[PDB]
Amino acid sequence: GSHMASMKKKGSVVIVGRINLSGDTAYAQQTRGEEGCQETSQTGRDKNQVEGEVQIVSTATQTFLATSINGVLWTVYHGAGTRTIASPKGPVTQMYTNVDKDLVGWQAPQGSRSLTPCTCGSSDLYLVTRHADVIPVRRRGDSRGSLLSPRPISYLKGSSGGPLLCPAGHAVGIFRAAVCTRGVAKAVEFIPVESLETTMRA
Ligand SMILES: CC(C)(C)[C@@H]1NC(=O)O[C@@H]2CCC[C@H]2OC/C=C/C(F)(F)c2nc3ccccc3nc2O[C@@H]2C[C@@H](C(=O)N[C@]3(C(=O)NS(=O)(=O)C4(C)CC4)C[C@H]3C(F)F)N(C2)C1=O
Ligand SMILES: [Cl-]
Ligand SMILES: [Zn+2]
Repeated sequence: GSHMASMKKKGSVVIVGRINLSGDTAYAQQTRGEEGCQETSQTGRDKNQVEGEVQIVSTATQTFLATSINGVLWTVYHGAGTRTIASPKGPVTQMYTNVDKDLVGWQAPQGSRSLTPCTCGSSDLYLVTRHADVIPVRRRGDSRGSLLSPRPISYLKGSSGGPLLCPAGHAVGIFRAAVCTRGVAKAVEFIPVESLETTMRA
């Protein structure tokens, strides 16, 4: 048994900033501080205006990224779980959930801009981190890519759910996991956009 009247509810995922890719310089912007993030997580009511393709998102215990592609805000299950996302009208229930792909999605917030899925078949990719670093990544397989310049894993922590982009700025995949050998990240594993398009058309 358990005392049901006091069972708590997990809060919503909350947008706390964005990666500005609009102009000629990539940079992170914060749109909500720690206090407002916790209040907004509990209510699920986020009145802030949303802009751009890559959002910085937070729960009470984790922070990561979320990327809009074809009208869906995508992120990783290991960050969001089954949580709703805060919105101007209250919590919004997930529209996609696939733990086997480490993938979840909500309807893209009003004001967001969506990336278009890549059709160019290029293997010269670019990973966008939560610090607005644009890291060249050579595609090595359907879901893997190697860093031209390896980095300590610390530099990629908190960027799951961010995009991998082709040279034309099209979405190639969603950053999922890192290939980590003794604290150094040599390569990345991502959800291919085609897997997204299947999840959408499924
Ligand atoms: C050693 C390592 C780097 C920690 C780990 N490597 C690793 O496992 O490599 C193997 C070998 C090649 C691919 C991968 O096969 C296993 C697949 C794992 C997975 F990803 F599909 C995954 N599915 C889940 C589904 C349901 C519930 C939990 C799940 N947990 C998973 O993996 C976990 C999570 C994932 C992670 O940390 N991702 C990143 C991130 O930033 N997160 S985060 O924002 O800070 C944060 C924790 C707030 C959300 C991008 C990498 C950054 F840190 F660089 N992990 C562990 C790793 O990357
Ligand atoms: Cl996949
Ligand atoms: Zn492309």
